[PDB]
Amino acid sequence: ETTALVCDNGSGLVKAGFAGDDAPRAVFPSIVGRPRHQGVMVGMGQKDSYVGDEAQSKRGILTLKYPIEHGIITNWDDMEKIWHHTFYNELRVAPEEHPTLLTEAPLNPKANREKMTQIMFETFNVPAMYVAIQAVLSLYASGRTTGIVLDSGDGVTHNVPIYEGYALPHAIMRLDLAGRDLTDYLMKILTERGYSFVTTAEREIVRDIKEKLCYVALDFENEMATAASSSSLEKSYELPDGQVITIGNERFRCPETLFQPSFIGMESAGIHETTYNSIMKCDIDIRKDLYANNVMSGGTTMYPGIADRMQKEITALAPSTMKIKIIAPPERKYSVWIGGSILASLSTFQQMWITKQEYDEAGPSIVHRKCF
Amino acid sequence: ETTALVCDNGSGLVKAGFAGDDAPRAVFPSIVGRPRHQGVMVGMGQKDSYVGDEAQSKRGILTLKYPIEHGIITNWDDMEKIWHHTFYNELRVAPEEHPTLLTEAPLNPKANREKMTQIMFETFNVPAMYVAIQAVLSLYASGRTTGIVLDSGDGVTHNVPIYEGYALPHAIMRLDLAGRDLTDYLMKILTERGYSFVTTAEREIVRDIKEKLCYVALDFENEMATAASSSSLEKSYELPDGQVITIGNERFRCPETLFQPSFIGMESAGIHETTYNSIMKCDIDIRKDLYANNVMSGGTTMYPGIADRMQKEITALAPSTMKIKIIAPPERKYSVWIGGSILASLSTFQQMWITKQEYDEAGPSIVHRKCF
Amino acid sequence: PAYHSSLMDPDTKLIGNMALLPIRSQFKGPAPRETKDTDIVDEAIYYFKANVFFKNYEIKNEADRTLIYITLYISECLKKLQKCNSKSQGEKEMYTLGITNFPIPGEPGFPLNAIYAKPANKQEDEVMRAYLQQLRQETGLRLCEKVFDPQNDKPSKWWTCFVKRQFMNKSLS
Amino acid sequence: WXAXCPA
Amino acid sequence: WXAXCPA
Amino acid sequence: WXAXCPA
Ligand SMILES: Nc1ncnc2c1ncn2[C@@H]1O[C@H](COP(=O)(O)OP(=O)(O)O)[C@@H](O)[C@H]1O
Ligand SMILES: Nc1ncnc2c1ncn2[C@@H]1O[C@H](COP(=O)(O)OP(=O)(O)O)[C@@H](O)[C@H]1O
Ligand SMILES: [Mg+2]
Ligand SMILES: [Mg+2]
Repeated sequence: ETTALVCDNGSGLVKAGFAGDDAPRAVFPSIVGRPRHQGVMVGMGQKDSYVGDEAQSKRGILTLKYPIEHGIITNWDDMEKIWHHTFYNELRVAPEEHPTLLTEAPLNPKANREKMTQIMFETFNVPAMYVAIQAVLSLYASGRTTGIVLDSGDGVTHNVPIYEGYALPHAIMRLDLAGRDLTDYLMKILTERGYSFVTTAEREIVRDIKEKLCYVALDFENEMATAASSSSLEKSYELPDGQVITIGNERFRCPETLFQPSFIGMESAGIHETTYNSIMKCDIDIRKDLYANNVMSGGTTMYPGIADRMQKEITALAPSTMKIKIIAPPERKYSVWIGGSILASLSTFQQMWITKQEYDEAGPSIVHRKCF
Repeated sequence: ETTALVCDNGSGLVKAGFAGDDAPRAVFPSIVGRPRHQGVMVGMGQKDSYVGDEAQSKRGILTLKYPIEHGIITNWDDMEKIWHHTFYNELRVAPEEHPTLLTEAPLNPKANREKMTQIMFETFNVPAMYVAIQAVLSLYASGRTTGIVLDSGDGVTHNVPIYEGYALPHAIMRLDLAGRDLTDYLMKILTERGYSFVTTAEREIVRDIKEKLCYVALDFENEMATAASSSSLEKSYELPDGQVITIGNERFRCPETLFQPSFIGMESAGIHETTYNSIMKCDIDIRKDLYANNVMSGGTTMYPGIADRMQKEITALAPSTMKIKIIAPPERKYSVWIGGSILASLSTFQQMWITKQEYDEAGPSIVHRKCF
Repeated sequence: PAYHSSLMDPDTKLIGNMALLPIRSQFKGPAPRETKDTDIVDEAIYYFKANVFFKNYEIKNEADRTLIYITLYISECLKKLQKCNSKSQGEKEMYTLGITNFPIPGEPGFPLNAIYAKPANKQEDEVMRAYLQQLRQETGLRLCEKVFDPQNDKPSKWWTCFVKRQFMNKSLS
Repeated sequence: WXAXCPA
Repeated sequence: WXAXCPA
Repeated sequence: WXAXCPA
């Protein structure tokens, strides 16, 4: 009992490591694949189930399925399998030796929290654990006490206004739009270009393509016009088979779905509009502080130029009499994990944990009252 | 034991300082705020209760409540907290080292005086103290012995006719109308314009707006007619969020409530009528002296043109055969504190104090008998 | 003054000025374990009911400084614990009070700082930090077991009446 | 107050 | 509304 | 989810 482990069950990726380290010791995607063919050879009876980078490597003969969908778990067996894999094969640390820290998106059903706590306390018999929010850990990592969080993850995008020493639970907005919808739209448009991708392996391929050759556009109409003069924007990507795909307007089209949800058909508003509404719902005095500090985190906000576009949109919407600043740290991908590690390292938090004795005597409902 | 401290528990503000100084050393509003939200962050266990300029700064997440209402204390815990704060954090002077001077409005319940004396003698064990009236201290500050006081404070407005070496306790009139009612009426009218303000933070905002952009009108009907030609009277104010509010007739409407209490629905008379009645109830000979000297004090009488309007109204009501003069010192805000300091500095007053031997002997029924 | 310290053999070590007298505690720190229940904290609690009344204290031995510091911290502990509701709540408050950052001797914010010494080297700084943290935690654990009673589950008036009787007229705050 | 006005 | 609340 | 959205 010297340190604790912080695990972030990201909608598309899993981050884990020791409390104190500045970088995670295990970064693998949440994939639980199973064989799709029959199998003929006799000299292998291997691993009916597959998880982790192994699944990514041999994805061509497997039906990859994401255990977590838009922040809510759908298959508990897959999640338990991934937990076991991360704890034993990668970390090689017994659950009893150290406690575990878990994080989840806001406005999630209580059933998920109760089931997760029960499974953690019963199966792995962890000495203690806790449940927190990714945005607050982002604040802790950023070393700030006031601001607004843009936690645009792979499965969920949400904001949580905060003030010195307190939060505003009544001004929390959660948007289902996230990286998965962007990937689906990218596949749909790549179909309109002439390239077809359906199965999950090509889903991973398109995910990589978006990760490597996508960016946001300051002006949509101007970019479209310059695309009409398509002689300096098209770029080529090399597929595993060697085929070359040329991508033009699709580079700056899919990211615009974040600011224009109507493309997918969702009757909602963009991230800028939702943040403006959330800040407006707050008290007048704290609006200045919230404007002066705007923290963003998540893997969906690494597109170059996103910060500039958000700043321009907010300044256009907000009155043109003050200053709006956007802070874009270059390590926002692991901000949640860093915040969790720092929070665990805090001396005052050594007593806020939830132990087996109190959990057993009280019941699963205790976590509900533990910091909401 | 070299000096004494004078504290004025104003209905909306607190003034304190050493006996001898010409300016107060501590000027903060009477606010005792408590958090209204839940609180999530762990690196803060801070100050469940808030008081003073701190409360003003972070008023956006607190339920501000004024401990004193219309001159009478409603919550004793808040008053004791503010007393402790002023004595320790700001003044940094122990109660035992020096005595304390307290002031209160006239015609106040004896229960408040007895409770205040008991708390002061028991909790802080002050060596000695005294209770006085703000109007008499105003006379002392003005360096005059005859006149009529218009002590229109934030919570109470009252008058006390005086003559050379004696007072007239039977001609004292106290009016509940004060700055708070004016602020409420200002909020109500600002609603009729199109701007809404409900919570206490916007109450402070409207208080500042009135403090900065309000004035009295010599003629109500003429000002209304000129407002009909609204091209030179409207003024703009900048809110913290940057929004701009245009104020027209409201600038000279709310102050008129003092001369026309019927606006709020109170079946009473204006300050001019009450002063005329008070002076008439006095003896005939002293009426000339009272007319020749009219001292006014308090934070509600700083509106430009108030003195001229009062002079015009009194001359119209009074016979047009003598001269009526209005004296409006430019430092009437702290006149009470200056008078208290001067009274404490008086050599003859060094024996009028009330000591602890006194209280060691009987419930503070002694405040009244003496010390009045 | 008259009721000064006791139980200080010459073999006892020191940290700059203070006496690193062992304290028995289930917690961890740079201190050893003494089988006998007697220790600095027990004597401090035993004599606190009378040390407050007196208005002087001659530091006959170095343990007098430890007694002064422990009583001074106990004053704040009692002040903060007067508003307690449950034994668990009182223990929580005492624990969060122990894990804090109070004025270390030799630095500003510390009363009677003249009597105490000013550490110079780096290691002694954290040695004193850990020693004082252990003392605070032990004091908190010791108060919670007698301040409360089996009945009424509230701080006894007898033990919180001394809240206003600040030692040497002043406290850490 | 107790009767008349609030305080 | 214009200030305070939306409407 | 059970109602609204899939999860
Ligand atoms: N280099 C990248 N460029 C663009 N998007 C990326 C990049 N890396 C990850 N992403 C996107 O961010 C998502 C993962 O970020 P992450 O924060 O780990 O999601 P989560 O919050 O559930 O942990 C992926 O779905 C991916 O679409
Ligand atoms: N600069 C100002 N202009 C107009 N009114 C003011 C100004 N400053 C304060 N006031 C008003 O006077 C009140 C405070 O004056 P004050 O005399 O300290 O009240 P009190 O008599 O209880 O001490 C405030 O409530 C405010 O409405
Ligand atoms: Mg995540
Ligand atoms: Mg006053």
